[PDB]
Formats: sequence, C-alpha cells, structure tokens
Amino acid sequence: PERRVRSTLKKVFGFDSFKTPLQESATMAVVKGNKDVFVCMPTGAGKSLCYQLPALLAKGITIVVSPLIALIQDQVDHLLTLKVRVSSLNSKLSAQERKELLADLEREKPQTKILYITPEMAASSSFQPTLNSLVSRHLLSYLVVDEAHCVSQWGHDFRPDYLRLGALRSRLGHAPCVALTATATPQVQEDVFAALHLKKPVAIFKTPCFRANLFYDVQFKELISDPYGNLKDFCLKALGQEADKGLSGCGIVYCRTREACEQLAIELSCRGVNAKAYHAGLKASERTLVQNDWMEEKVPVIVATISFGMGVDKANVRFVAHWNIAKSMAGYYQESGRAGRDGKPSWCRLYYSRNDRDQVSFLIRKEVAKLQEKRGNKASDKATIMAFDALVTFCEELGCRHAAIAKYFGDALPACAKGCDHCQNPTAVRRRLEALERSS
Amino acid sequence: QVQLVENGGGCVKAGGSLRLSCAASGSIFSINRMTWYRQAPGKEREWVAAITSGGSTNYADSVKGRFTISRDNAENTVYLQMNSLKPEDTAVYYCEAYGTYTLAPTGEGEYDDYWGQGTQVMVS
Ligand SMILES: [Zn+2]
Repeated sequence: PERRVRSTLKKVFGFDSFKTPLQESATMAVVKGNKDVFVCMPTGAGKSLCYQLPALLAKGITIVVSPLIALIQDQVDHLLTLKVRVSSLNSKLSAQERKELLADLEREKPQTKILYITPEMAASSSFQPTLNSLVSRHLLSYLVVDEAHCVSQWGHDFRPDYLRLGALRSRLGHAPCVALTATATPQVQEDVFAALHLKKPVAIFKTPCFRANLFYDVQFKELISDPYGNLKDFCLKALGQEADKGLSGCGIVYCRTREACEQLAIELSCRGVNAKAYHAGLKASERTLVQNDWMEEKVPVIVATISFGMGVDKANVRFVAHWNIAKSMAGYYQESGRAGRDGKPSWCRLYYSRNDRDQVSFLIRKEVAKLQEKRGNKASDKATIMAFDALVTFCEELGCRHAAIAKYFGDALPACAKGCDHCQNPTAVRRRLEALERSS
Repeated sequence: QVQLVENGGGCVKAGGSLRLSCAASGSIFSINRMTWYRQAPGKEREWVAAITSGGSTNYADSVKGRFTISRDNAENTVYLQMNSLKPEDTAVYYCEAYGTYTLAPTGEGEYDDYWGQGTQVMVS
C-alpha cells in the first residue's frame, strides 16, 4: 500500500522521498480514496503530486479542472516528460485533436489516464455526452479542482465558471474530489467546501505559516524620540550575531514611497549602517547594480518600496524592517518571510503609526475605487480592505504575533518559544500599547 | 476528531431553571453553526436554539424568551440557560457541531459535523 506509492514515487516521478510528511499524508489520504481532500500548500511544495501520483495508482481516469490554459499546459508538458498518458481538452486544439481525444475517452480502457480541462469545457455542450459515458462506465477515479479558491468571491481571483463545479462534483458522486490551492483563509476554505459540495469528513492538508526562527515585534514610531536611530540599532543587533566576523548577513527595509526609501537609506548610511535605495524610480542599470551589491554583500542593507518590492531571494537575510505598514497581512507575511531562509535566527519588525495606517487605509480605497470604475463592484473589494484591517489589528492588539498570523491564515495555534515581543515580555508590550492610547 | 459532551442536566421542579453546557474537545479552530436539539420520550427530535460563530442566535417559538443560547469563544463551549421550565421541556438535550474545522500544528485537519451524547433533563 505505502510500497505501491513509494514504488511509483521513484519509478515514475523519480523521487526517493516526499518533500514533507504533510505532502506524504495528503498523497496517502487521496490514494485511500474514501474522502474528499483539501490541499493548501505554497507554490513549490509538490501539491500536484498529491493527485497525479494517486491518479496513476487508481483503476480509472482522473479529470483535473484548472482555470486557465497556461496553468494546464505547465503540468501536461511536465507529465509528458515522465511518459505519463496525460491529455488536455481545450480550444487551443485542432478540431481533429479534440475529436481524437473525445474518441479516446469513449473507449473501454482509454489511453488517457489524466485529463486536464477548463471549467468552460467541463460545462460545454460538446463534452456532456463524453462526461456522461465516463460516469456510466464508472471510469472516473478522481475529480480534481485546481485553483479551488477561484470558487470564492472572498478570494483574490473569483471565477463564475467555478460555480458550476459543485454541480459537477455532485454528478461525480461515485468519485472522490481533491481541491487544491496555495491561498485560502478560513472564509475561502468554507466557501471551497460548500461551493464544490465536498463530502464531510473533508481531509485537510494545509502548510502552516509559522516560522520558528523569525522574531516578530511591532514598534510605535509615535512613542520613539529617534526613530531612525531605533532602526539603526535594530539593524546592528540583527547584523551582529557573529561579532568576530564583524557585520554578518543582510537586511531589507520596506517603505511606502521612493522619497522615504531614498531618505531612510541616507539616514541609515549616516548613522553607520550602509543602505541603498531600490525602487521603480531608478534606471534598470541602477537597480541591477544595487541588487547585485546587496546579493554580494558589498552593501548590507537594501531599502525597497512595498509597491516595487524585491525581485530576488537570499539565504542570510537577518532582518526585515517595515518602516511603513504593508498593504495586507499576506503582503506582510511574504515580505517579512524573505528573512531567515537559512533557518538561523532573524528579526521581523513592523514600525507602526496611526498616521501610516490612515495613509494606507486611504490609498487602498483609491486603488479599489479605480478598479470599480473600470470593471464594476466585487466582494474582493471588501476582501482587500479586510486584508489590511487584519494587519492593523496585528499592530494594535496584545497577543502572540505568530498566533495572530496563524489565526488570519487558518492555522493551529503555533509553538512560539518566546519567539515574538508579546511572548518574550507581555507587560512591556501592554506598557507600549497603553502609551499609544495616551497619544490618541 | 471531536467529542461533544453535554452537562448541566438534572431533575428540577417546574418554574425552575437549569443551564446546559456542551464542551467541544479536540483541535478545534472554528464551528460554523452550533445547534441545541432535544428528544422528548416518544416524540421526534425538536430543534431548540442555534448560534453562529459570530453569535447570531435563533430559538424555536416553544422556548423564545425562556431559553438563551450563548458561547464561550475561549473554550469551544455553548450554554443553554433554561428558565420557567415546564414538563414539556423534559427531554435528552444534545448539541450539533455543524461545519467544525479541526487542525493540528502539523497542518493535518478535518471539516465535519459532530453530535453530542445528550444530558437528561427531567421537569416534574
Ligand atoms: Zn509569540
């Protein structure tokens, strides 16, 4: 049973082991085939294998619903390299290729083992009789819904087409349904379980957010006499973890505006921590050179706009400081998460001010208004604002920082080992929050 | 998975009060709808009261005013305060945990409905 999976994992996919025990558990739950399965794992965590490997071990065919043809083509190309009998039914096909594939699907024992299809195609009149005979001959082993968050108006990429999939899942009652995505809050997950008609109990495999080696804190700029000086000492502590070597590792400072970038770089450089600005304002050549200087550790600190952001990863980022609050919890998570990739201790600090909150609050309304003029209203618009309010709440509440990140994304209470300001000294955080209330 | 264990049920005189408590065990993140049911001897199950996560409540007409459903968010526990009890209220009371999201720090979880065991309520 576990041997069949290991055998196929090697002989077909050419892997000695699963990337993670979570990927393994997901894969085994799909193989057993007794439950609907929800897989929520970031890009690169091997989500695809969690349905592709079980598809090869089942007796019948696996249908994979994916929302655009670019995405479909990605895995078809890869599975073909593996000598897997994959097909795609889409309109980027000759009328002849379409008919050849529909004919294959009418066979007792189709050549096709895995079929990739758009939600458009899965509903189209052309396909219904094919789908019906696949049902009738009990040839469907799995229905897979990729990008399952697209069914939710509260996710970032709602698609009406996805609303038909619950009906499809119901008709394919014989077969287990696997739904996958990189991105789902608890509300998006509840929408996925309801709108796709997933059968309870739904087995869930969700990669935790929690980063044990990241120390999170929020500082209130309004309560600090020398903000720039506070930031410099933060940089010094974080870059000072091997004093013998001198300066060790690197850091990112995130800012809202190009001006603030340029200015923060000058202020830091003055105070003894060499920092260079990286933003859309610079010539392409200047950006390549600044990024290079950071990558090769000529310059230890890079100051970037949240808007332009960072194009490249680095293993020894010892700190990420948000000078200005980010636009969303997800943005903050991703930007701060550039820290500590090598697994060594790193520091993530958010410099909060109600003045910054109000600036961003309003800019978000403006960018939402601009989208509403060009394409009308959308429940995503409310999502964008709540995504920011979650981060404001993170800044203004007392409570474990890792716990607040976990709660937003729908993870279990994480094991913070005095790994944030509130868990290290609850009273000091309370002190600072009480002080911020007085400045109101 | 999850255990729903109801308590607070006991023999009581008419006009009196009880408070029923249902505790939900396990790695619970959230419960969509929590509903109080009761089963009177030789009657069909009767819907009593429900509370959403969010605290929106609703009551059968036979109990509105007398019964109040509430939640301790901290403890995954719901309460049914019952005042002005009548013989008609004599039943076994159990709770339904509809849309229960469980999840371990490993990232393995479940979405399911759970049913309690029942607590005996006897009104003289
Ligand atoms: Zn903590």
